[PDB]
Amino acid sequence: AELDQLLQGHYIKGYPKQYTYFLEDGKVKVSRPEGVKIIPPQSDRQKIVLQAHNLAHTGREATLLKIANLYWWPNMRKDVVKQLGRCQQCLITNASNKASGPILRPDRPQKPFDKFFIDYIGPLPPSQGYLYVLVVVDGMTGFTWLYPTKAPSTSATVKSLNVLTSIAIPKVIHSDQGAAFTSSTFAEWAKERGIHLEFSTPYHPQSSGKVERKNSDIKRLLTKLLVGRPTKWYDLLPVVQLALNNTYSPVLKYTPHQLLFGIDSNTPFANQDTLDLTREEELSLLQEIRTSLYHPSTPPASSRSWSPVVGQLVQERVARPASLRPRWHKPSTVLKVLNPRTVVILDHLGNNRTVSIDNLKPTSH
Amino acid sequence: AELDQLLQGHYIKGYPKQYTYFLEDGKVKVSRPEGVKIIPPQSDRQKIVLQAHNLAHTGREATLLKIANLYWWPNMRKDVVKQLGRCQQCLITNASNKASGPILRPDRPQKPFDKFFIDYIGPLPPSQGYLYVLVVVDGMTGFTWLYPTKAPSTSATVKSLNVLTSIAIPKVIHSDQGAAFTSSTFAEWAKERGIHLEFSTPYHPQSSGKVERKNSDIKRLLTKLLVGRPTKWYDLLPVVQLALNNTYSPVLKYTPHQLLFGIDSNTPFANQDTLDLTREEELSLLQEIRTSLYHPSTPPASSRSWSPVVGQLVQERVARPASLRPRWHKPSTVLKVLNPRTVVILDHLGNNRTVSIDNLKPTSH
Amino acid sequence: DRPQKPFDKFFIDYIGPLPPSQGYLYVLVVVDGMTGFTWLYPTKAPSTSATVKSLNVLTSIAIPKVIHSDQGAAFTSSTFAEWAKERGIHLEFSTPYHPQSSGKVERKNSDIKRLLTKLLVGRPTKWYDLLPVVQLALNNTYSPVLKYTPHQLLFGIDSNTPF
Amino acid sequence: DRPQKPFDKFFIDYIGPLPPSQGYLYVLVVVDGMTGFTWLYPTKAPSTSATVKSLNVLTSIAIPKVIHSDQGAAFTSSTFAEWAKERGIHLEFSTPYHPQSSGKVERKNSDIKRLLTKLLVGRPTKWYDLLPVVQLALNNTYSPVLKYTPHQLLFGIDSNTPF
DNA sequence: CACGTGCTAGCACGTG
DNA sequence: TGCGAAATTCCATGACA
DNA sequence: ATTGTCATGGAATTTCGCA
DNA sequence: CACGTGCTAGCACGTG
DNA sequence: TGCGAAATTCCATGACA
DNA sequence: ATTGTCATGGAATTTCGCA
Ligand SMILES: [Mg+2]
Ligand SMILES: [Mg+2]
Ligand SMILES: [Mg+2]
Ligand SMILES: [Mg+2]
Ligand SMILES: [Zn+2]
Ligand SMILES: [Zn+2]
Repeated sequence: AELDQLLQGHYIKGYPKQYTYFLEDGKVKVSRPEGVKIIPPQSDRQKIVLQAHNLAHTGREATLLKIANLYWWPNMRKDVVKQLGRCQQCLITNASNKASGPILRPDRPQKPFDKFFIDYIGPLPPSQGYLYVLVVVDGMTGFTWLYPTKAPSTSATVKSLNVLTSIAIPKVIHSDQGAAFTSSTFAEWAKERGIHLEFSTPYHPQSSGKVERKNSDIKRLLTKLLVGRPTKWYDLLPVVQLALNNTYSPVLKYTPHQLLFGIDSNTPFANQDTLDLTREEELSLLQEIRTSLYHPSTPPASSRSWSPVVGQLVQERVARPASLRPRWHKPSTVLKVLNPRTVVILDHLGNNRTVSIDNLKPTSH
Repeated sequence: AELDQLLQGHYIKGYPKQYTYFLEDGKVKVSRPEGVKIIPPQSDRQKIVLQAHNLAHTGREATLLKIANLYWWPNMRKDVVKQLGRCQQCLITNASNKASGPILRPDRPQKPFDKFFIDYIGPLPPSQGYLYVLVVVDGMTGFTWLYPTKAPSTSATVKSLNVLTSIAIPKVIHSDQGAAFTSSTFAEWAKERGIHLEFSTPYHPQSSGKVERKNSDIKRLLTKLLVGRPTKWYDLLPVVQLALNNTYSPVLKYTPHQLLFGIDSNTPFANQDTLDLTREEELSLLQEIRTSLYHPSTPPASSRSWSPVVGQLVQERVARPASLRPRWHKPSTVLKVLNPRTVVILDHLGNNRTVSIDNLKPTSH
Repeated sequence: DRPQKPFDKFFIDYIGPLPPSQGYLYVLVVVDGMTGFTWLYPTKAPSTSATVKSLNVLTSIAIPKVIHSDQGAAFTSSTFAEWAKERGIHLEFSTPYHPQSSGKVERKNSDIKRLLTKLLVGRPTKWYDLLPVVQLALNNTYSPVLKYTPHQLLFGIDSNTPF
Repeated sequence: DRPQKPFDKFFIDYIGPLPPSQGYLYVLVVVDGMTGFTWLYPTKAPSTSATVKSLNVLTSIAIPKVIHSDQGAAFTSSTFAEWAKERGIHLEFSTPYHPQSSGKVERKNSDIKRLLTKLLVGRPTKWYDLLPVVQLALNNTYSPVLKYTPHQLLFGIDSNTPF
């Protein structure tokens, strides 16, 4: 009873005066629309709000309502949110109700061999002793090379890519942080040929979207071609590769082969418009196609999204949570905002993690 | 060369006259904006469209474009879609681009014990030798009973529910087609007490939404309470049950306990508004609450959804497809339309399946 | 003062020993003072130990303000006193030898005793399994004084198994 | 008639035997007639058998209209005739003993032969591993007659490894 | 050898 | 031109994960 | 230190054949 | 014992 | 009434699965 | 023969204390 001046008819900021505050049982009470409620001294409030919340680690409203049953004081929700921001278990176990910011649509690599995207499809049902496919997709064209491997290992990746680079050498190769790609042996191999390695953020396959999306197309065709037949895919990759490389993208009106070369080879339903032009007049037209390719814009932001700001408190989706374990790490801080969707955080362990915002939620309160 | 009258300047319906149709190589050709194209006799067309499509089992446009390179004829896409509707592999492997119709929001069970929803949470990390939780949620109130079991078996379900029915007996018990629930032994048990068994459609946990959603709430609290402690959940179910049953639903402004009884028991932050009323005046107010509970309406349909119509061709999502195997069954027919979201189909094996439309796609063409 | 309500007082006592029904010798009678609602828990002894096992289940559903009982061992122990206080349940005791409740509870406790004894000699040493029915029966019985059933009074709605 | 283009004609021949480079005795030279672009496949024999292994890889990338070759065993066999026809590749043969190509191909086939022989005695019995470089080198070489590189002509863009 | 990162398996129940 | 049919383009949905 | 994608097929819409 | 239905595990790589 | 602050309600997002 | 759900916390909005 520190602010008890109310009992003697004094005014205290925040406390409505049209109500009457009396004393019974040894408690300061209030006559209210809801009923008669109890007003605890400021000191006892933190404790009460805690007790109520801890009953079921309830969010804002559910916590307030519990307290409403016995008590009233000014701005209870302000005292309530204070606690919710302080409950370690709620902060690290609750879901977020804020969507990621709208997706970036990176510029299509300018020329063939500006960027490779690589990934492994597998494991698959054994064929000729093989279990995986290394899928190399060129970013500009979409052209795709498929290599069967017995394992998703640096060993095999190097083995495959040496064959591929006989043709040409890429500026950049993008990949997910799959062991075989984040090896030192591979960084070596890349360095020796002067290729920059660029890696997707972890647990975020959208980044390698190009390959992943090409994977679908590879699986879809494989499947169709293996209907009602044992799944022996090895002998088919060669066919799927040629097929898919020579298949028109409706929005672009072009085939990866075309975008790579400007003319069809001796594949069936071969195009032959540029048949009367010289190779020189043909190769120029290509440059013109490659520049005026359709490109999507970023879709409109969700009504209830968020974008990361430096110094913001932000938590990382736990990689692979055990059963009955919390799905979010202890709160961290935004250091760099590499773009509206990528972030460098102070990792909980505690390093610099470059993470996608998809694996982030803004910390509440 | 059946419709070759064009070569002699005759008109044939569908063939533009402003163009000139000549003969070279032994083929009927046409001078076109695109270039010079070849017009095959009607008989050769089915074959060509097939050959092109089969290259990569391409959809409409991608197939057309391939053919465009060499040929032109009237309404090629009409001949193209004809084939796509006839390619078994494409029909059963391709994804759909049509969303389900908007969800139904079933009426909340009128009274307590009109409906039970049941499900098993688990397996969990062993506690006192227990591995599963049987979760019984009453549809009207949300009141929930939790039973620890060593297995998700009829045996254990019966064992648990006998204890539960000591209190009261439900009209209906809803569940998923989990073995323990679709047993004969359980149908027996249910029959003996005059409870109707109602089952969710297969591979569709939304149907048991009430339980499933309560599961989340159960796991979330369990987790919070087990932070930084070994996962021994057994001794906690009792606490989680009381906690959760006594926790306000913000939209309803009521706790499952309240909705069940009308007054709080001796739990902390006990409500006491209806303290001055008689039990009779208290129990009437309850009836009034139970009728005027907030209820959501069905959300607006997606721009590109569909609703099932009797006699429609429709395919069922393959339960658990092996790797590189098609994700859809051979096309079937709608028999009954139980509601805008539930369907009885002629099962591919071939029975009457009551399936959710979520596990259905409308057959293309 | 303020009208009788559910969970205001739970009346408990033990009944037994009985014929060893699948290993269970006793029964813990719990009766809500105002609805007359009855819970029946078969136990192996009139011990604090098993009074707790059973009343844990019950208090995981709803929790009385007060427990009223006789001065039987199981009820006057420390453990049970400590168990009651952990949950803020006040313990009230009838003076020894002169037992007391309200009108309603006394009658219900009679019914249970007889309804138990009848479906004990008619259906002999197999009473365990039948307890759930006795319970439904009891709770679906019509109250002479009040125009309603214990089920009706507690849940506020017609039972789906009337008796 | 209609201007020379890529994939219009692929010129093939074998080169060997050479020192056993990690088990590989021969090399299949494939050269695009118009870009001069060159593919190099190490083989263990100038057999139809391995001409197929290698040209399968290549024809999984792009497919020539015509293959031009000498009347070597590997090229005049049935199997190879049947392999060519399966894919609609026309086989064209130089008259025996009097070899022929175009100007461009003849020169490129010379370069390969010498560029191969030099980085054969300078870097001795370990040529296998170096084939990928020879290939890049060859394809990044400047054409005297045409103002462009084989890479440039084929892909239509500056190579990221100029030579 | 546990750890981080990429992937797809697997086991339990009741029933024929 | 203007009108009806045909062609072409729009696009949200889903699967890679 | 990095970032989603594109085949697909009904529906919307623009182009075309012919006056 | 394979099958349908409900659930969550698991193994492979390179690196410390 | 009218205005500023406080309270209460709106709701889309995600997790059960 | 059956059918999604609701806790959640910033943002939108309605109610309240006081003139
Ligand atoms: Mg992948
Ligand atoms: Mg479940
Ligand atoms: Mg006694
Ligand atoms: Mg030779
Ligand atoms: Zn909390
Ligand atoms: Zn097809």
